[PDB]
Amino acid sequence: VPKTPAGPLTLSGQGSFFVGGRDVTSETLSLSPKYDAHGTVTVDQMYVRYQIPQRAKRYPITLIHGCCLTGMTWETTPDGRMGWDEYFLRKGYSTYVIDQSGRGRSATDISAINAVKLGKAPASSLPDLFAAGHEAAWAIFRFGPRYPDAFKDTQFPVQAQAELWQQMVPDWLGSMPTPNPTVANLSKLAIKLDGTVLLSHSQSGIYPFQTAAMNPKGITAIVSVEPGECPKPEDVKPLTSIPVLVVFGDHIEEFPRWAPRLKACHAFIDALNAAGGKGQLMSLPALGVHGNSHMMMQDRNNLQVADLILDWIGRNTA
Amino acid sequence: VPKTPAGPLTLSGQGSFFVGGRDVTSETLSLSPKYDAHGTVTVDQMYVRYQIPQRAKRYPITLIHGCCLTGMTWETTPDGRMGWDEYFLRKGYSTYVIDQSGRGRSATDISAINAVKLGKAPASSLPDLFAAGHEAAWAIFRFGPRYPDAFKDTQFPVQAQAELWQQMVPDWLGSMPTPNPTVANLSKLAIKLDGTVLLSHSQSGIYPFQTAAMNPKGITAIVSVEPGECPKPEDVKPLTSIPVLVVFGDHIEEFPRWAPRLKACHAFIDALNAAGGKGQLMSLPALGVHGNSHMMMQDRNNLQVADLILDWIGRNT
Repeated sequence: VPKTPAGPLTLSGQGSFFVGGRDVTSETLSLSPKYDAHGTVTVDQMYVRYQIPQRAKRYPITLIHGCCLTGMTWETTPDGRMGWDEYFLRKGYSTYVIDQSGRGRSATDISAINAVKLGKAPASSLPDLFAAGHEAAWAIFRFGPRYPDAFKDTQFPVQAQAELWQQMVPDWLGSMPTPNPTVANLSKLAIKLDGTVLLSHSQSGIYPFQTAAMNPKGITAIVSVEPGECPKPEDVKPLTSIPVLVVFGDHIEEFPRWAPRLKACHAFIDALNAAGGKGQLMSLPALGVHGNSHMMMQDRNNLQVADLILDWIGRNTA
Repeated sequence: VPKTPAGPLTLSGQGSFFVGGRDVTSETLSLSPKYDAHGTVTVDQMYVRYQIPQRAKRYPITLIHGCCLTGMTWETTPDGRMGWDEYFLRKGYSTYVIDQSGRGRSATDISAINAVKLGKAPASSLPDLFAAGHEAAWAIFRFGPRYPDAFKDTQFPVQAQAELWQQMVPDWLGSMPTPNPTVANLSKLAIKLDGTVLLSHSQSGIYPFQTAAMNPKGITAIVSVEPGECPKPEDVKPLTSIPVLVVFGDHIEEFPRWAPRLKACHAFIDALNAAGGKGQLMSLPALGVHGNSHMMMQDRNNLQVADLILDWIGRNT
């Protein structure tokens, strides 16, 4: 467990930009005369916020949030502590923190909603949208067996559950293609940067692997935190030159949502190693680190977890 | 026009948090078995990202975007130049950059959309939504007479129009009450900070004034860039102790959307001053600064404009 770094942070640079997007001509952009109903919008683009420390390490880390959340995932924790974005910067890595296509600062297309409101299209054509309620999220994140009872050993700062709920947002995943548009945008970003470590989480767990299969250029390594899906053993050949780290927390066994995902990720990692690649499945409890939730980047020992990941990145980007 | 500050930037502090929110009960959170349809969500909270320079000035600046955009408004310009967030930090001001309630990283509620999809609610229950197309935005922002023709003297980096379109997003304003939930959240933020300058734009132009009418505590000064509405002249009384700066750019008179707004804001400022307040309407062309678009924080002379505003803030704080 590292001491939290104190004092100021100096950055060589910072900024924001977007990757990708497609232009759509719509007839239903507006219900009022203040904004034209017929017009062209850009959709599917990906917001990127970058921060560059002094004398940055060769490969930036791109941080990719999962469901029901935005790039806030990686920023100050719900209880006010340093997050992984700031910690990584303090450790000398440039960071590229995205909002997935159709999430956060990355535009959606509202045309179908307005078409239904205007009586031009049926309710069945509304987009497939969802939001994770507090009670559902408690169990998905493995804070305890069922809301509102927490595991006594959880690392998540459950006293700050209200703040976690504040950062959760509706999810448009189901209304976009698969692979999600973020996947192609991550390839464009990796190529632009000429080498980045892709770090994903949960719903976006599979994204970096899909990006690498589409085009391996610029993908230095992949870190996936509790992915919803790992690649199939049959997907390893295109990945054998990209080191992979998959990280799982605690209280996995008692949740049917999660136990099979850990097992499947082992099948992937083992297949990857057998094919001549380099994969590791880091199960925190096996390292003597207990109680981590699905939101391990926000947990009370989040910097201990970050150090394990950064140590691995340093050994596999060498 | 100032030289663009060079070299690294040092942060004493940085972070993110949310203000506000309300918990609601839904029965339409999901149409799938992966997520429960019945549950509680938090909506109307406001995302806030802050950066604190060393030896920060006493009063932070809170930057509040307008329609069809997010806090990206204030970040790197579309053509890659320093934005006002970074420039203000380099000038010694702590900055708080928000996403309005129901925009960007600030959650919307999808329950009504899903209720309509499930047949539980009529289609009129759908939220009132809009997005500004490229063609519409060109005119709203006053880049030229019609898309994609630019005024010869525009300060906007029109070569980066595709990048500007990338930062534009759907707007849920019309589906929230008025005053928008952002207004009460700005009051909470101002009180938390114990004094901030509120700087708003266009759709949010009126917000700081609505905030101050709700509760003046913590509102040190107000800067409104090309507001869509200014307070009525009859409503100036509650604002007479808060210095106010309203800024307008160029090519106003040829756009019927904008000519009346400049006029109405003069009526407000004059009424405010007549009532004992302190208001200024800064028209850039009257200062010899020509060609600014509605997106003046992203224009090629954006640091010249920033310096005019910061000089005013310094004199009124």
